[PDB]
Amino acid sequence: EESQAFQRQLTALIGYDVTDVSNVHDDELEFTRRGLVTPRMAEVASRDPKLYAMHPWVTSKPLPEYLWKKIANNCIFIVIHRSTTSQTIKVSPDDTPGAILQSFFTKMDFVLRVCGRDEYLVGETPIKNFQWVRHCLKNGEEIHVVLDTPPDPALDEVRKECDRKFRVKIRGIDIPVLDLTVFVEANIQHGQQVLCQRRTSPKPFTEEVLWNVWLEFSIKIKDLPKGALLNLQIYCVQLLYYVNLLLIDHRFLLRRGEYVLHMWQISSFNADKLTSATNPDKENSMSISILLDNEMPNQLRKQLEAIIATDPLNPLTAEDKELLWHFRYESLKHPKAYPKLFSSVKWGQQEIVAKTYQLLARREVWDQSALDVGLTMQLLDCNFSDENVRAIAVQKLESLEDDDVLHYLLQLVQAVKFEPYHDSALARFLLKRGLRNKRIGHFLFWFLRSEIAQSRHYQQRFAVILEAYLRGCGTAMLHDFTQQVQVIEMLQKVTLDIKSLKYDVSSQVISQLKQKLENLQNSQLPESFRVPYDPGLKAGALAIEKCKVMASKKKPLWLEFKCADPTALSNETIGIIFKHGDDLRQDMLILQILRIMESIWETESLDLCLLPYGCISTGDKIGMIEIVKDATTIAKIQQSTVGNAFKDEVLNHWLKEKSPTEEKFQAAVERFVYSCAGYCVATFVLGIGDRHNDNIMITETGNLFHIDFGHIKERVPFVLTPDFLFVMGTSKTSPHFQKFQDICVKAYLALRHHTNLLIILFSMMLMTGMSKEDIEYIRDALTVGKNEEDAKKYFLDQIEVCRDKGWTVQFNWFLHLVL
Ligand SMILES: Cc1nc(Nc2cnccn2)cc(-c2c(Nc3cc[nH]n3)nc3cccnn23)n1
Repeated sequence: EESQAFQRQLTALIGYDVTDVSNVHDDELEFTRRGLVTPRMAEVASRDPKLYAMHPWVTSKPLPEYLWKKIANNCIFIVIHRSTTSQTIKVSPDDTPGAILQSFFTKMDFVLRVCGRDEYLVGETPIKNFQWVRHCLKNGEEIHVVLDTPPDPALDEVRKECDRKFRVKIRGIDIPVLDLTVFVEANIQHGQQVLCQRRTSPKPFTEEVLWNVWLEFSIKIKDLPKGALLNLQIYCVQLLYYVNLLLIDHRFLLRRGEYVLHMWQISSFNADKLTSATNPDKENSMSISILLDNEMPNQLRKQLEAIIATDPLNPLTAEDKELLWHFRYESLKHPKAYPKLFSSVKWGQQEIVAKTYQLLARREVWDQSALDVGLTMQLLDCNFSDENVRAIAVQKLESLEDDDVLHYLLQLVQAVKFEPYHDSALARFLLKRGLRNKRIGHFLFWFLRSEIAQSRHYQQRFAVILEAYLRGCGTAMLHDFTQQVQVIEMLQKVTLDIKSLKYDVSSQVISQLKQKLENLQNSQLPESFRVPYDPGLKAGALAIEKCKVMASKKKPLWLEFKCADPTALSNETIGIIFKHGDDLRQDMLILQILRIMESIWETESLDLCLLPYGCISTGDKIGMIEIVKDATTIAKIQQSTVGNAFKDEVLNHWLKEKSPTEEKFQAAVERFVYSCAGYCVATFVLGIGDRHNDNIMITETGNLFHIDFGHIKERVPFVLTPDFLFVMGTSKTSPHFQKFQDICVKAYLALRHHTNLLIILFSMMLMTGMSKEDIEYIRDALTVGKNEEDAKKYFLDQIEVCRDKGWTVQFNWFLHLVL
């Protein structure tokens, strides 16, 4: 009654009913639900109530060199507010909020909260190590803080509670609505690698096809490893339908009995092809019926080290694998060899896997090695099905601080798609970290909710994990999630309703939007809600006056909100775009990679001023986008002076008229040089550089930024046009262009220092977000095998290609958009 009503609340928060049993052939999901109770309760019990409530956002990384240059006399200023009075206090970079509050007690307990945000500066951390402080220093802003009472931890209340050979009988296949022939392929898969394959005889493709054939495999029963899949595929030759079945279940028991599995349709490698889930659509999908009733020389060391040295994508030959295995104990001494070593394992052999587990018992070097995320990511991809192998990776992730978890959270959530079982160390890890920290927990919610909303292949698994999180996140957050979900669902209806009503925005359309938003305001739209892409901000009532439908292809919503926090230092509005038509999952993955690149450059004291805008995918081809204020499209700047032909002088003239002083114009040029170089390198490595200038924007303060990363003859490495080069002062070279080339090289080489990581993140992105030939682009782009000097020239060539191409590519883009 009360418990059943709480389940409906969770179902409304999740967007999927976890109690549903219409689409299962076992109890794995229910076993996982029950299995996650312990790790949930264990973290909820162990977390510090006060620190969990205030969720301080901190880093233990050293402050970069450019930020130390912006602080003089070893002194940082903080303006402390209280009701109607505010005072400035000189604070040393090492001062703890506990010690600073004592200064505002002697010079004439409470807590320091950031003005206009749900962000607190508390706990035993020096203020230099608070993220907000670092953010303020980055943009050159004074830190405004308020002295108020700490939030009550009671608000985070949690509600109480055998030598036989393997064989499979193929009975037949049937489709309600389809003179070609058809056959069934049966594979024993372990980590993408096919252990054994058997086919059936081709029969005429009809509404029902029956075989009643025993398919005897070469691999024995005992030789079957845990996490092995029975891949069943239907070829007409082209593949049409696929479905999977774990041969050994979540209880270590061999699979037996009759199975009627509804299969998936086909639109090379894809994460969706690994799924243990069956198609929920019974009425329309193809289904299959089955029956189960059962020390080393100098030369070799040099060869071994060459194998270990190679990139993650370089494939191992039989020779390479046999060498790695034979010398596994020397291979075990190199953490970088681990992925390649565990790919040399014959997993279809009981005695070998046993030796592999005996090998993992001697993890002295691995355990003691400094954490390499790139390496750790490798062991979590589709190439590895073994629980123990994968577990040693998740162990390495344990030492990541909350700051670093946020950097890899999205990819780590997507990495769950590669897990053979619903319950896994990785899932438990994501559960643990999300429950420990409110910020990780906030983004965990949305990332998991995103896939539930649009992935039939993985919604069931992710729903079990989200229910797990929500059952321990506390009433306070549960309330915050409820206000958020209601808002986006309301505004998605408005987004789709307006799009229905040529690319010209008429009078009658703009009126209808204002009408609907006025009707929602007075109705059931909550007074305030957290911004999904920025949980620090609380948005309030809609500023309908400033709301509009933009003159675009997909006709998105331009929505603006008042800040719910009265302590806000400015009367700025929170701007959000709601859009249907772009695949914002792809945008999410690119932007997250962009934020990883910003962290990579920070290690080498660089700030290339990227603007990776906030973006949350909320469903199928729909979601929200942060509005970057005071920004315009490069094409629109060309339109205002020219019309439809391009002039180099336009961009520099635009920056001048948007500048009040020369002092701020010089800052606008320097910001452009850095930000252009930033996107030039990033887009080239990712293979998303060749772009029309409609999808490239700039702010009034000079900051260039790319948008709309969905779905990506003369070609170009990146967009460096004569109007960009005119801002630098070149038509020839300039002190700004010399600075530009100096930044590009230093940035490109800095990324190349993390080659493996970027390759894995890329590889994973294509498998979870969007062939082998598509992945191999990044190897060439990062010039794997070449030295720094040789690589420095390579990118300097790419820059010279853009100057030799000029407007040609952009001109061709312009013609392409006119049919
Ligand atoms: C990050 C960002 N900032 C924006 N800010 C501004 C600010 N002023 C005027 C116009 N746009 C707009 C957009 C944006 C985006 N962003 C994205 C990102 C992904 N898809 N679309 N799409 C459109 C379409 C029409 C107009 N704007 N717009 N994106």
